[PDB]
Amino acid sequence: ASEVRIKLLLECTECKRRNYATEKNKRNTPNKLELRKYCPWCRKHTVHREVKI
Amino acid sequence: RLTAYERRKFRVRNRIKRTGRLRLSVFRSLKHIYAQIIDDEKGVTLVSASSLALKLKGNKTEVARQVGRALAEKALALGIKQVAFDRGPYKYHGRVKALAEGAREGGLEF
Amino acid sequence: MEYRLKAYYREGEKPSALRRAGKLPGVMYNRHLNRKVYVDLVEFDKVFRQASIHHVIVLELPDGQSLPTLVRQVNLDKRRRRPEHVDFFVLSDEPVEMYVPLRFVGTPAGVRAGGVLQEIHRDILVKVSPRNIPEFIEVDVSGLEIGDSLHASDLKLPPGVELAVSPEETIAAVVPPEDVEKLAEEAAAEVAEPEVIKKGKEE
Amino acid sequence: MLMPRRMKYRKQQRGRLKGATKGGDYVAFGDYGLVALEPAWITAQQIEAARVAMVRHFRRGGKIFIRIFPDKPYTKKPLEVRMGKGKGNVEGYVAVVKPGRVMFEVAGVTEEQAMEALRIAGHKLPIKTKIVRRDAYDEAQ
Amino acid sequence: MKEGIHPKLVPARIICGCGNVIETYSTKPEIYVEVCSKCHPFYTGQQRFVDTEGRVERFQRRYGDSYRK
Amino acid sequence: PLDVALKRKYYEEVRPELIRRFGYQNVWEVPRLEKVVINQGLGEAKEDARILEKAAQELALITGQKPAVTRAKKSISNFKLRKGMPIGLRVTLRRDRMWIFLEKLLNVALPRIRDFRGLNPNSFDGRGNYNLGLREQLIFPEITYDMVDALRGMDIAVVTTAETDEEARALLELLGFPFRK
Amino acid sequence: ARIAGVEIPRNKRVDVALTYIYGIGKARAKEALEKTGINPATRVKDLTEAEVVRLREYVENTWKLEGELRAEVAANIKRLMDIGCYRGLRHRRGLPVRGQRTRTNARTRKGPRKTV
RNA sequence: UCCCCCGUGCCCAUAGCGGCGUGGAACCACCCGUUCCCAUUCCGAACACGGAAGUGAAACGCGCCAGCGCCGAUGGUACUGGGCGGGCGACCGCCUGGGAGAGUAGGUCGGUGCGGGGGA
RNA sequence: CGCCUCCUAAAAGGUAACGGAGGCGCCCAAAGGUCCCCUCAGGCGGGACGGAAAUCCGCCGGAGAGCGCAAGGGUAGAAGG
RNA sequence: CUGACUGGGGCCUGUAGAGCACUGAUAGGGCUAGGGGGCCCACCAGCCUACCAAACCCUGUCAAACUCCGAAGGGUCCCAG
Ligand SMILES: NC(=[NH2+])NCCC[C@H](N)C(=O)O
Ligand SMILES: [Mg+2]
Ligand SMILES: [Mg+2]
Ligand SMILES: [Mg+2]
Ligand SMILES: [Mg+2]
Ligand SMILES: [Mg+2]
Ligand SMILES: [Mg+2]
Ligand SMILES: [Mg+2]
Ligand SMILES: [Mg+2]
Ligand SMILES: [Mg+2]
Ligand SMILES: [Mg+2]
Ligand SMILES: [Mg+2]
Ligand SMILES: [Mg+2]
Ligand SMILES: [Mg+2]
Ligand SMILES: [Mg+2]
Ligand SMILES: [Mg+2]
Ligand SMILES: [Mg+2]
Ligand SMILES: [Mg+2]
Ligand SMILES: [Mg+2]
Ligand SMILES: [Mg+2]
Ligand SMILES: [Mg+2]
Ligand SMILES: [Mg+2]
Ligand SMILES: [Mg+2]
Ligand SMILES: [Mg+2]
Ligand SMILES: [Mg+2]
Ligand SMILES: [Mg+2]
Ligand SMILES: [Mg+2]
Ligand SMILES: [Mg+2]
Ligand SMILES: [Mg+2]
Ligand SMILES: [Mg+2]
Ligand SMILES: [Mg+2]
Ligand SMILES: [Mg+2]
Ligand SMILES: [Mg+2]
Ligand SMILES: [Mg+2]
Ligand SMILES: [Mg+2]
Ligand SMILES: [Mg+2]
Ligand SMILES: [Mg+2]
Ligand SMILES: [Mg+2]
Ligand SMILES: [Mg+2]
Ligand SMILES: [Mg+2]
Ligand SMILES: [Mg+2]
Ligand SMILES: [Mg+2]
Ligand SMILES: [Mg+2]
Ligand SMILES: [Mg+2]
Ligand SMILES: [Mg+2]
Ligand SMILES: [Mg+2]
Ligand SMILES: [Mg+2]
Ligand SMILES: [Mg+2]
Ligand SMILES: [Mg+2]
Ligand SMILES: [Mg+2]
Ligand SMILES: [Mg+2]
Ligand SMILES: [Mg+2]
Ligand SMILES: [Mg+2]
Ligand SMILES: [Mg+2]
Ligand SMILES: [Mg+2]
Ligand SMILES: [Mg+2]
Ligand SMILES: [Mg+2]
Ligand SMILES: [Mg+2]
Ligand SMILES: [Mg+2]
Ligand SMILES: [Mg+2]
Ligand SMILES: [Mg+2]
Ligand SMILES: [Mg+2]
Ligand SMILES: [Mg+2]
Ligand SMILES: [Mg+2]
Ligand SMILES: [Mg+2]
Ligand SMILES: [Mg+2]
Ligand SMILES: [Mg+2]
Ligand SMILES: [Mg+2]
Ligand SMILES: [Mg+2]
Ligand SMILES: [Mg+2]
Ligand SMILES: [Mg+2]
Ligand SMILES: [Mg+2]
Ligand SMILES: [Mg+2]
Ligand SMILES: [Mg+2]
Ligand SMILES: [Mg+2]
Ligand SMILES: [Mg+2]
Ligand SMILES: [Mg+2]
Ligand SMILES: [Zn+2]
Ligand SMILES: [Zn+2]
Repeated sequence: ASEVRIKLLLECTECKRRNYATEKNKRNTPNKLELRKYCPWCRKHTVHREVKI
Repeated sequence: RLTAYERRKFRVRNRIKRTGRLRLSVFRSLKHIYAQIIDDEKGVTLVSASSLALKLKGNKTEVARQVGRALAEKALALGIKQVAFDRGPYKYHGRVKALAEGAREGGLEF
Repeated sequence: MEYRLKAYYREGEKPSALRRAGKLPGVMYNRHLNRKVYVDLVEFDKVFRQASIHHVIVLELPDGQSLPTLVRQVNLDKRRRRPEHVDFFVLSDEPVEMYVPLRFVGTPAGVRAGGVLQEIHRDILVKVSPRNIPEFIEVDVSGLEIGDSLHASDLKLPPGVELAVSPEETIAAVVPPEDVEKLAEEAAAEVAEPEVIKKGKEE
Repeated sequence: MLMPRRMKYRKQQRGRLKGATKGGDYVAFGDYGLVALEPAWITAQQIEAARVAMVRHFRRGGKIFIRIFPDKPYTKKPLEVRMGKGKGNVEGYVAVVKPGRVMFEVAGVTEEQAMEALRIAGHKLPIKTKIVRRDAYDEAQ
Repeated sequence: MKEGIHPKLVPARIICGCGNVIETYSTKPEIYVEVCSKCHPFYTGQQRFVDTEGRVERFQRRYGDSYRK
Repeated sequence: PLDVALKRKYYEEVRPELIRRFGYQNVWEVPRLEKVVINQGLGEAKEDARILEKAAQELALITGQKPAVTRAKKSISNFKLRKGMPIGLRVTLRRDRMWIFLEKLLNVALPRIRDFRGLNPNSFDGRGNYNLGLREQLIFPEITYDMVDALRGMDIAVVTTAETDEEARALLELLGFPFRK
Repeated sequence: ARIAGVEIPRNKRVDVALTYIYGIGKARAKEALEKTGINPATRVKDLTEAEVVRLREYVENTWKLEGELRAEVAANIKRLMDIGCYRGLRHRRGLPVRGQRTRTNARTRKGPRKTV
């Protein structure tokens, strides 16, 4: 992790709870990450969006 | 020095053997298609079938399909049910795929 | 010439025992036989300096046999510079690979110019029937200078004896002599200090 | 004078001097050799001294063969320092030499010339030596 | 063959200046040229276009022989 | 397959003279054409106008075959070269298209070459394959002076089943390859 | 690249575009068009394809041109340089060959002024 | 059970490189085509399909050659567990048990399991 | 001054010195999962611009290439493309 | 009754020694690019070298951080004292 390589949270797009924490290079991947992850509250897979940490 | 044929044969067949299941190996010539089920631990063939054996007709795809059911027919009579399909150096397609679909029609579980 | 040597059989004697009885431990073999032998060290030496690995020694074995052998291997005591074991290769009627001496004929001109005949090979390894060992193989070195050379290709071989080393293998050469008038240049010779080989992100 | 053109490492550990020579124990090139009778680190300066003495006796003629190379870096701390604070500076190179080695051979010269040059060479060396003649045992090697 | 990437080859009429018609295949159904194998000097043996010369130098001068002897 | 004068000329006139000239005892021993390879070693459209598609569209007309990209295996300081950069084109002509291309090459293309002296007879692989160069692309009938902009040539490989130069020279010369000497 | 090894410009008259071929000047322009009866003033564009091949054939077969002209004229210069004659000595240095003075000028054969 | 071919394994170059010779009934290749399923950063080369005129040329298989490559004793030595001596030392010896590597003789142009096709 | 690699280290593991040598304080949205296909470096010969080295063709070439970065281990019957 | 130690048996190891197949070192010789020097040339090529010498090979060697090899021992498990 550095200034360019940030830590970030993944928020379930449906119920809105952050379920995952990961990292990206916001110069290499300047867009908000969108990732299908398992959400344990919805208890199904859902698109997760990068949300500020 | 190995070929792309030999590396392929080795690669798919190494992964099959890792699973440890009996392998439905298929050989395919310009004319015929041959299939035997092999216990790799005893290094012994269990049951065989070929277009050259049953002296099957013409269209290689339907011929391969029938050697599949034939391989199945004798297979299940020997207690064989589950197996792993060894396409070796062949892409799962046409003739080799027809033999598979026919072998499954017989009741070979794979 | 053809040399002789009393030889004796051994079984369980220790080599060190044999070597303090003045006896040289040995072995005899070919594709048919293999026997542990010894040969009285003083008698062997007097034979080996005359009959290196080129000429035949016949071993008078104590069982009444007399077998024609070439010395195939002499193990020396690296510490004391003394023979410590001999391989006797028992010949049969079939061909064999062996070393045959090179007898350098003539006086090189580059040697008359001050040079030095560097005799890289004093024998050559050559396949030949045993009924047919040449005493040597003459070599004309008279027309060599500094720095000319000969090879096994230039070896003119007698009958029934074929080269068994690559004819591209140099055998003689004539180099310049040692000369004091080079010392001052070699003494006043700055040397760049050694270089370590770069490790890591430097290479 | 003799020393590696280059090396993978600058500083070798000291090692031992036990045993007879590994190899180099037979006259392999010339007509007479100078054989080492006891172990030592032979420095480059020693080797060069022994060479120069042999060419200087030969005046002009003959060929000297040097069959030892000083590749071991020899290190020494600067004077009047304490122990510690790292390994000393490489100050020379030596050739490990063990009983049996043939350090030098000669060719192209009378027997008296080789016996004498090789004797003078021995005096320059930090050890005992013998003078050997190329033998049939040497040829059989 | 893959489709959509390859220009169709069709029967083609090449025409050179020497009235040669080539019954070949191409992407242009009818092309002209100014030369062809049926007329090129290297091909047509040695139709040495102009200078079938002899040089004619450096002895063919011969203007003349009238100097005395 | 198509009826092509060259292909027909191989079997009728070139095949039996080869058998004659060498005495083969199998029909497959006689030299055959296997492939022709074309390669514009561009190296100019690296970081310059990478729309070398102009030449891709050029070769596609010459061969009737869409060439494929060639990219650099390593970066090179002095060539302004970075690993992976596009630096040319290659197209593998076989069978009917190989014959049709060689046909126009030996008929139309080679003669249009500036001051044509004939092909370099010492350019045979050593293995019985042949390679020649070109300095232009107007050499072909399908490239008209109007539609062209810059001057690009190509490298040509004509691969043969013949094991030797001597056999391969016979095949190509019999087919109509004009050799200077 | 039609005639004759070159591609003569359109938009211009033939006689004048024929000069744009190594080996043809105004003279050989009005000695070609007259021999094959094509009006000199005719624009290269408006050339009949039969007119063209008649224009090609005459100039390509009567006069040494383009490559082959450059070929010999080098050998002419090559041979003077080799027989060791005074015209060749001026070629082997790049010096003016036709008597001109060299104290000053002679910048055409010398090129721009090499300072000192 | 005996030979030949086709599969598929085991040992892991004594199995390889090279040279030569041989095989097409069968089988296997190449082959013949690219309609069709499928395929080419281009290419029916490969992959794939439908075929059956030809050829064992390539590949494959089988023999044969020791130039290379690989394997390699016996004997002797180094070294050494344990036991003892000697030298100011650098170091050197002896007993008992173990015992290389290099090299030498020499070996090798594979051996074998299982199923399938053919041959007596 | 913490961490990684090699050696020292006495053929299990571990083992010290202000002993011999290098690295880390990152990075990758693919440089990650899986399926499918592919096989290097290098050397010889051949080919416009084109060279020691760009791209192309042939032959040889068990891994000396590659695996983001030190070093070691591992590795093409892939961990490489 | 499992212990130290000991018997037999299996597996793990990379030291001692040795080696040069790798990474490096290395003296000489052979061979043979590139250079230096000398005849000849500037007209672009040649010819000669007791000069320095890449790569290849040969003879002969070196290495804690080299290993195609490789012990004695050591470790550990089972059975037995
Ligand atoms: N048998 C033995 N374990 N010997 C080991 C070496 C013994 C003694 N140091 C010697 O050099 O002889
Ligand atoms: Mg196929
Ligand atoms: Mg004695
Ligand atoms: Mg110390
Ligand atoms: Mg000292
Ligand atoms: Mg010290
Ligand atoms: Mg210190
Ligand atoms: Mg110190
Ligand atoms: Mg010193
Ligand atoms: Mg020594
Ligand atoms: Mg002394
Ligand atoms: Mg045919
Ligand atoms: Mg050639
Ligand atoms: Mg060929
Ligand atoms: Mg054109
Ligand atoms: Mg002009
Ligand atoms: Mg088989
Ligand atoms: Mg064969
Ligand atoms: Mg045959
Ligand atoms: Mg057949
Ligand atoms: Mg037949
Ligand atoms: Mg179609
Ligand atoms: Mg259809
Ligand atoms: Mg399709
Ligand atoms: Mg096809
Ligand atoms: Mg057919
Ligand atoms: Mg064949
Ligand atoms: Mg195959
Ligand atoms: Mg072994
Ligand atoms: Mg051995
Ligand atoms: Mg032994
Ligand atoms: Mg002890
Ligand atoms: Mg001892
Ligand atoms: Mg002992
Ligand atoms: Mg013992
Ligand atoms: Mg050992
Ligand atoms: Mg051994
Ligand atoms: Mg030796
Ligand atoms: Mg045999
Ligand atoms: Mg073999
Ligand atoms: Mg073979
Ligand atoms: Mg088998
Ligand atoms: Mg088995
Ligand atoms: Mg069987
Ligand atoms: Mg620290
Ligand atoms: Mg350790
Ligand atoms: Mg440790
Ligand atoms: Mg340890
Ligand atoms: Mg230990
Ligand atoms: Mg532990
Ligand atoms: Mg400190
Ligand atoms: Mg640091
Ligand atoms: Mg991707
Ligand atoms: Mg990966
Ligand atoms: Mg390559
Ligand atoms: Mg090249
Ligand atoms: Mg090139
Ligand atoms: Mg060029
Ligand atoms: Mg690597
Ligand atoms: Mg780094
Ligand atoms: Mg008990
Ligand atoms: Mg216990
Ligand atoms: Mg216990
Ligand atoms: Mg025990
Ligand atoms: Mg070691
Ligand atoms: Mg050691
Ligand atoms: Mg080495
Ligand atoms: Mg060796
Ligand atoms: Mg050591
Ligand atoms: Mg060593
Ligand atoms: Mg170590
Ligand atoms: Mg071994
Ligand atoms: Mg053990
Ligand atoms: Mg134990
Ligand atoms: Mg213990
Ligand atoms: Mg044990
Ligand atoms: Mg007990
Ligand atoms: Zn949710
Ligand atoms: Zn024409």
